[PDB]
Amino acid sequence: GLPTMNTPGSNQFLTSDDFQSPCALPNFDVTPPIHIPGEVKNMMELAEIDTLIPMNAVDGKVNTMEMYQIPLNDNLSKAPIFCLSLSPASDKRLSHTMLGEILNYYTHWTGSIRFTFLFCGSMMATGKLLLSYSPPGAKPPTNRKDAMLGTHIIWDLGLQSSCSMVAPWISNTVYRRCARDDFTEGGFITCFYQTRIVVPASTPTSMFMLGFVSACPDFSVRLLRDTPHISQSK
Amino acid sequence: GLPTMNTPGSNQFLTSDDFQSPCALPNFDVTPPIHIPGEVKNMMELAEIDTLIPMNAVDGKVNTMEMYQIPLNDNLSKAPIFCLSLSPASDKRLSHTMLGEILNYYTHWTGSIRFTFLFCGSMMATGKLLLSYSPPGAKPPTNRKDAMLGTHIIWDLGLQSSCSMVAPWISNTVYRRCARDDFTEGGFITCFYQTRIVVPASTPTSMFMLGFVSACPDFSVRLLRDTPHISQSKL
Amino acid sequence: GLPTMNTPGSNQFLTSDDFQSPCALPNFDVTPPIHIPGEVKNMMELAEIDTLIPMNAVDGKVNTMEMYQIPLNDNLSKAPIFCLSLSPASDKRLSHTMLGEILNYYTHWTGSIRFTFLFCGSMMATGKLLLSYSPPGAKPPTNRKDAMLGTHIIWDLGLQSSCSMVAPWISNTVYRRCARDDFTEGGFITCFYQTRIVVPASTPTSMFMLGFVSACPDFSVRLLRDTPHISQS
Amino acid sequence: SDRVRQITLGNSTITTQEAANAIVAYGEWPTYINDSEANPVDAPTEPDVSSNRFYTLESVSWKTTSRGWWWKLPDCLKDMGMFGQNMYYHYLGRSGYTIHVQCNASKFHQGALGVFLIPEFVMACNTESKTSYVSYINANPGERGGEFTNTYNPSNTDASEGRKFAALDYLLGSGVLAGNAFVYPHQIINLRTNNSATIVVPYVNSLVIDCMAKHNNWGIVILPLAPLAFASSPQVPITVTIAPMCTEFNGLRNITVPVHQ
Amino acid sequence: GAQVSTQKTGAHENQNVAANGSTINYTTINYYKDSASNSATRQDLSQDPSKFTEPVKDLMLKTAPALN
Amino acid sequence: GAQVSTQKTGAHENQNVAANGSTINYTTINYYKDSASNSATRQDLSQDPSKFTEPVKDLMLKTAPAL
Amino acid sequence: GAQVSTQKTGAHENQNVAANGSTINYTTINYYKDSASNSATRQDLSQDPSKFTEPVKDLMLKTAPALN
Amino acid sequence: PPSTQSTEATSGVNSQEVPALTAVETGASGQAIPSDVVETRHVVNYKTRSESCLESFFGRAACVTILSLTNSSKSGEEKKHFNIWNITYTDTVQLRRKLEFFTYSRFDLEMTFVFTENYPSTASGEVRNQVYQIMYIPPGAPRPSSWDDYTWQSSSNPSIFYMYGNAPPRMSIPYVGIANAYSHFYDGFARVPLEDAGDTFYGLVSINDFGVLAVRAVNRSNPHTIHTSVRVYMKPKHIRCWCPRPPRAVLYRGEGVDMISSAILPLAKVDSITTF
Amino acid sequence: VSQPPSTQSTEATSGVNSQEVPALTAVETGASGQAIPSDVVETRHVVNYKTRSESCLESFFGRAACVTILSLTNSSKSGEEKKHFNIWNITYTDTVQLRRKLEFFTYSRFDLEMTFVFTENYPSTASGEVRNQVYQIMYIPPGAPRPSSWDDYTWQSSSNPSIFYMYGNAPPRMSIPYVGIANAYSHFYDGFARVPLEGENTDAGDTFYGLVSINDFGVLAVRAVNRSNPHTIHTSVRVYMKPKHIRCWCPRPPRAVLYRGEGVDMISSAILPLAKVDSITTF
Ligand SMILES: CCCCCCCCCCCCCC(=O)O
Ligand SMILES: CCCCCCCCCCCCCC(=O)O
Repeated sequence: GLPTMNTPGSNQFLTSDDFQSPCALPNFDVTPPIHIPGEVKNMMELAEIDTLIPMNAVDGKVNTMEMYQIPLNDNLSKAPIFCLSLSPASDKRLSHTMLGEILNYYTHWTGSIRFTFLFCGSMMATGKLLLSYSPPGAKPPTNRKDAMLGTHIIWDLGLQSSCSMVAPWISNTVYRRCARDDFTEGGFITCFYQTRIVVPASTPTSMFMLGFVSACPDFSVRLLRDTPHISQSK
Repeated sequence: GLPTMNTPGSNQFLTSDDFQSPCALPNFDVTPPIHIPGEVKNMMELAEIDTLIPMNAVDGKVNTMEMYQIPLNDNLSKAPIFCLSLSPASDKRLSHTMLGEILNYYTHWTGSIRFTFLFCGSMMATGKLLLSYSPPGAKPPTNRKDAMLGTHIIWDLGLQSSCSMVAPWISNTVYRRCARDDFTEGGFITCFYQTRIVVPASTPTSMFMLGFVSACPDFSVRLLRDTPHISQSKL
Repeated sequence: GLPTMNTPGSNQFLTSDDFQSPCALPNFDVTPPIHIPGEVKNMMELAEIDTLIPMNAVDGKVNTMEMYQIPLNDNLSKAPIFCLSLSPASDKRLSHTMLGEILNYYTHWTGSIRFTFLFCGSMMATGKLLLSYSPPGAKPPTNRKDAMLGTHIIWDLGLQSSCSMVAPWISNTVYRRCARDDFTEGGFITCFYQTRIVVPASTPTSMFMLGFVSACPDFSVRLLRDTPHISQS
Repeated sequence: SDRVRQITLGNSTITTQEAANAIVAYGEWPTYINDSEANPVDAPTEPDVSSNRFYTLESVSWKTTSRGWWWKLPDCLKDMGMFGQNMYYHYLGRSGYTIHVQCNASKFHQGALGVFLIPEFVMACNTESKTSYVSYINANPGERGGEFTNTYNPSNTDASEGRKFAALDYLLGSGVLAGNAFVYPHQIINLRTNNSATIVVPYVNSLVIDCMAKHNNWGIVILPLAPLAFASSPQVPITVTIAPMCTEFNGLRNITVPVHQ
Repeated sequence: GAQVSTQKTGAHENQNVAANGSTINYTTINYYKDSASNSATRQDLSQDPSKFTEPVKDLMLKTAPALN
Repeated sequence: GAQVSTQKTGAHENQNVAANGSTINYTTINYYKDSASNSATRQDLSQDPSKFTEPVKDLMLKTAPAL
Repeated sequence: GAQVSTQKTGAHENQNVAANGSTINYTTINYYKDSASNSATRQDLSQDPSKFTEPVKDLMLKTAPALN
Repeated sequence: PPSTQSTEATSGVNSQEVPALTAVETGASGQAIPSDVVETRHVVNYKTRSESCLESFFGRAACVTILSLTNSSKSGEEKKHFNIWNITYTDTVQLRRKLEFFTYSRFDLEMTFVFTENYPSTASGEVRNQVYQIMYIPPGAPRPSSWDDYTWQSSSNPSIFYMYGNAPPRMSIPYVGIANAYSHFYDGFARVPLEDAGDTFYGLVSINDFGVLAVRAVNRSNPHTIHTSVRVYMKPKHIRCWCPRPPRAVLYRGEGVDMISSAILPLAKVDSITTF
Repeated sequence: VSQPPSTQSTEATSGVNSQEVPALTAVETGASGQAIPSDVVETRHVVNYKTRSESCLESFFGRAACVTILSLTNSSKSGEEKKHFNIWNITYTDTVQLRRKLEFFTYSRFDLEMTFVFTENYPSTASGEVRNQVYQIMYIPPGAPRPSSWDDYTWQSSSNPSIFYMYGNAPPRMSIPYVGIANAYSHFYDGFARVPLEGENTDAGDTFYGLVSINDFGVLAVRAVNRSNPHTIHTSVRVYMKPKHIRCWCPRPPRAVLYRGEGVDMISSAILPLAKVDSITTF
């Protein structure tokens, strides 16, 4: 017998343990693989797919189809159209998007995030919308004039029906937590009218847009964790 | 001396284990081998041998020699002579055959199955039989007309009496279960007359046929399981 | 099924061992390093840093800022200004300096020790001091003559105010215990006036000097141990 | 010019004046099973033009109160044309599809329809006391398809209403939020810019070929994403036109005649 | 004095031998002087059913009438 | 029959180039006849998101008009 | 894929310069996927105390007047 | 290794061709990156997507099921010595949700067992080290009718034996399957009723039969009943998947895909759309 | 296979009458004088083969230390369910000897090993027989769901790592890679998690100044796995932790006073680190 010594760690079961083991079924003949369309290699390939954001998660809209419809008026308003926290894992509306759902299985995340908006109103409706992102640690952009002081685009409504802004990876930390913490503050995403939407006679005065979220190519995650969005009786 | 770690799975007894062990009788020289004819290397070599199908196990003809004898006659009929479910493992008659017995030690199987029929009539007997296989998932064969919407052989009785049909391997799956379930529908095999058996005066009017089943060369089985046909009193 | 034998020591936990251990988070991506300033490679790089000696830990001066101020006077005195026993990890005043504190984590040590003194007097004052080190096993210096007999240096007041003295590594053993020991002591450090401090008119007639201690380049330690300075209920 | 597309196969063509760029799910076109891999051994049936042509399903209207529509793909053509007949005669089959959805409106009609193609579209049972309980007839509605509900009301096994599927729109009939439906191949017929949209569907299974009478490889889901509105509820027509591609069958049986309502 | 050979394939393999490179190799060493102690042999897939299915003196041809 | 592969970078490892030193490698041997018994295989970091994010019959450039 | 390194000297070594031949060596093999699972690093005694004891912009020599 | 994407430095753009404008109606996702939207700096990016690989995602052994077995002195409890569970992954929601991201998958399975015991009764006394037999019974194989039947001979059936205090037992199971991948969904019936019917044959469950796991306390009964529990753990390895799906948003009901009428409300309210 | 470097050797040196004498300097410059004995006194040549191996940071921080002690009870009484498992914040704050060593540096980067020493005893005179138990140590990263009881669904640990250990076997052990967000862990944080803005409470920051508000690595959840027994058994885990592959930056003074709490805050009863000496001239 070859002299050996068992070190701490012997006879233990770790759920992430990666070692060899005997085959339950020696010489089993495994069914040949076939090509199946749709092969997935990484979860990030799904993180990069645009997901419709349940923005209008307000009383009477939460858990109905209308939660995905962002209203727009033809009427004058100086108010924001919407306001959203950036953190994709923490925010109540974003945590249920594909990006959020994937990130809910991770402890930390990094990289820029793409926000794409689609206008679904009348073709004859015209106007301009201001979409912007302000990094965290300053008064929220509740006034349009402050909303401009950050990353922003102006969206010309027209045949090129969609546009996008990417929230750049601006962070003091390399990665941010997926936890609802104060240190890794998300930042602010808002949209204001650049100008009122104007429509021709006999056109609806209530327009809607659909906002989508997806990961950018620079995006990644650190560590896998259990998600808090599913449960089971004892 | 050498630092090591005991991982899970250590010191367990697995019946499928393939680890080395000390010889209790070390340096015993083995009695020299001799050539013995009939060496078997694979169970499939036996699965491929034609075995009788216990097809007429009905009303007291069960568990008797007559159990393998399929009756035929010279009357007019548009009805089947016999019918088998294809499933070689779940059909009560196919299960109790050499193919079924080897097969019953497995959970999954695949490949074509050969059905061979031998007519044991008089030399003076003539006629033609329609033997067919109907893939699963549709109205069962019932009568002689619907039964032709599928694979078939027309067996012209003659000196080369025996003939065969192969129920081709048609499945959606790669493998089928040996276990009976609703999904793994085997399809059906039936046989009926093209024409009645015709004989001359003062000769037998009834005849028997012997059906055989065997694996085709493309046949295989996978996972081993205990066989349900074996039993014992509690020990 | 390779035959093996478990030797003594098997299935035990040694806090000072060095074995491999499987990662609980396989393929985890570790945050890339950056060039963070001030990298330390060894504790001895810190042992060589000069820190103040809380030499005047005497009644009314204990645990205060004045504890680091060594008084000087312009009057005639034949008395030592100060005395230390050279026991860097056990003396009440030395065990608390950076050198002592790093050293409080070690059982044994070697190498020479450097001391530096600084005059924080007026520019107007002049004079000279005697710094001296006396090896172990003899009456510790009681006066200036004893101080002159052993290793010493004269520190003049001047523009290059700081002066260092090195207590050379003189030892019977190769390494000394950090711990107070009747057998092993590091000898004695003292200071006497070489001459009276001369103070001009309208000039402070009393001063202070600061003293510092640090490891010399030939300094080392032998074995890590728990320190006595920190405790917990 | 991306705007005008002329799509053809067999003996039929659809021309759309305004359409979004076509999607090929997963970057793949349907093909015939290559000889490198097959389950069945019978020589195959390849109907060509008899099956590889466009068929039109009965249209529906887009009322402003609609919660969506759905179809099981091989089911919706089961009784239609020669494709239908061949599916009943053979045990196994494989086909891809061209799904082209049309919904025409003038510029003053707003709103949008998401068209999603879901492999294995599986819906929840309306009965709460039973799991995955649904009859063949309720599970397979035919060329008409079914509709989504805004609310779930188990019948507690009352008059087979419990066999019918639960079909919450916001949860896609499965307990999955609709906003993530976009993971599936999809296009949007946003009335303001596009009258139609086309998606190529490869055959998808764990198998190379399967029985179409038993398994629906794909379903079609159409949802308002944005409400229909016009300045009054216009009920804008929606038409779904489908063509099988690279159709093949294997194994001739008795014609299958499934239980009928 | 180790032996190295290929493994029966699994879920992530392309099912061709050596088409999976070194992924499918394994190492085995006999630790006993008595071969009875060895683990099971390499599967021997060679077979010849004619010993039992066509044990005939006059060679039969498939297309010939069996009873020539 | 042993394989040698590069280890995932740790806290005080080399530069992100992952090509510096022999101390960053590990050795592994398969001990079983059945490949299902092998420890997890190496990660495949190859990705192709366009399969699901841009499955368009007619390829488009980012700055091209979408319609 | 083992590495062989020398050992720190023990009582029996008459070569405190680590020069008594192959006699003093140890062999190490890493058995894990991540380097975090590896044993402690090789000792590295390179030091540079000037970083903390003489971080002076102006080069000073030990006999130079500290200030001229 | 392959790595994630870097950022190039950029400046102002007066292009007639703008990357920030698109049309999601085509089904394509927006493709713009920060360098297209704002002026950027060069950034070297080594933040590699390794934890997100499917091989890593599914690399943990989840608890799948709890078996309950009793070794008792009461004659009426002999039957409790014997516990048969169907092989399934649908018993625990965390694992099920992860697996249901993909329509089809292929993997080798690793199973690990954890055994525990306690006394179910106030009374106790000496109990000998217990040993357990886990026998696998493939579909259609005979099952024991009781705890010490002849079927426990397991001549063909895989079987593993474990004693308390020893290392948790385990085995590797090569991909087993009828198809070339496991299906997690089945929009179909086991049988087509022919010319209403088939109500009980819908869904994956009607075609799902991989065999069952039989656990038996090997020790004969002692005067003091001992209550044991077996926690069965599973992880995929060497895994590939062929079709992404959204994960389940609400609480599961049963093995198949179905819903609870009282639990269809996954989202919370915010005060307004303009409240962050 | 190179010989490691030694500490500084000594060259034989004669006495001198040099007009350039290293003894004097100006410590005011921030630089230490560099005299070695050969610069002060006559010295002999000394061959120096001594090294600084034990003072390498890797060696200094190379020992496992107890960092926390957790306890749990396996019992069967109506008020005991809550005691069956123990949830603990991951930190090194709990024990002073390790904390003090780490506090020598402002920043550090390392991998860790976790080792668990389990023990048990009877807290009750019943002294009855219990079976050998299995214990589970599950890690719950921040933001991950936590168990409400010992018997719950989160213990399924489908994504979270978890280790199962039997009492009586070798202490379980695992490696943890550096998991910091920053490029090093900070031992100190002179800042706030958030910035109270003009529209805030005057005292804002009182609930978050310091490292205490930014350092969050989740918790360990420890439970007996075994169902409860008629006879209560008290158990505990002595958690040991060791830095490995460790480098540090920006050295600072070691703590001189009794720690207390999570920050650097001292207590009034322990602000006097040195002993009194009767005289400046006492040896
Ligand atoms: C003694 C333990 C042997 C257990 C054999 C299990 C065979 C594998 C069946 C896996 C079924 C679930 C597949 C899936 O849908 O993802
Ligand atoms: C299954 C048990 C896994 C054990 C997880 C322990 C995680 C330790 C690293 C987190 C603490 C980093 C900051 C520190 O060094 O104190």
